[PDB]
Amino acid sequence: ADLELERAADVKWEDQAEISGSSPILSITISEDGSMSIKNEEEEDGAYRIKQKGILGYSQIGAGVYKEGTFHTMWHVTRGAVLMHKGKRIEPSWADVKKDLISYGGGWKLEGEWKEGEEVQVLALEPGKNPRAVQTKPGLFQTNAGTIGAVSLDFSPGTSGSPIIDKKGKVVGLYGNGVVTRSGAYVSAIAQTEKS
Repeated sequence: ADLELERAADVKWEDQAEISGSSPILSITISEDGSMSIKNEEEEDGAYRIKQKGILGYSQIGAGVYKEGTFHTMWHVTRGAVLMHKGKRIEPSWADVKKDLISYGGGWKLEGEWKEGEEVQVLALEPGKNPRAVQTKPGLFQTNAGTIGAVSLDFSPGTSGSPIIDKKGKVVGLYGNGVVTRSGAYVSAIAQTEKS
């Protein structure tokens, strides 16, 4: 399929979300003169949206993180497809379908490791919404897969792959799929594997 990357935000902790719970991530484009704010309301390191080309235009299907020569996203988002940035092809290099992970241009570079009790920020890239840092306390949960980290934030469908950041600005994982845990909690998994 026709899959495009659109850079949305820096991978950094947002102080305002600590104070407030939430904070928009506003980026300024310098233009050929005027400053303006990026407004996704309207339709290389960083967070990106993954858009499919429709007849009606581009629709966001997920999100991911560029770091250390490598794009990182969810298997179920791209399902192994080649991605496009500005006419360049980026081809998948590594996947773990059971972890729901896929990297492009290299092996897994993400190195954050969430510690139980500590707060994190989801740098959420909801379709048609500006980025928002959302500060949250994830939990340890039990699943038929085993033990997962997970957060009790339910974003809109195509936010999956948004990075989850500790206070050092490390990516502790990606905003994964909805699961009902042992216990009956409906939660989103922190999708992560080890740096290779």
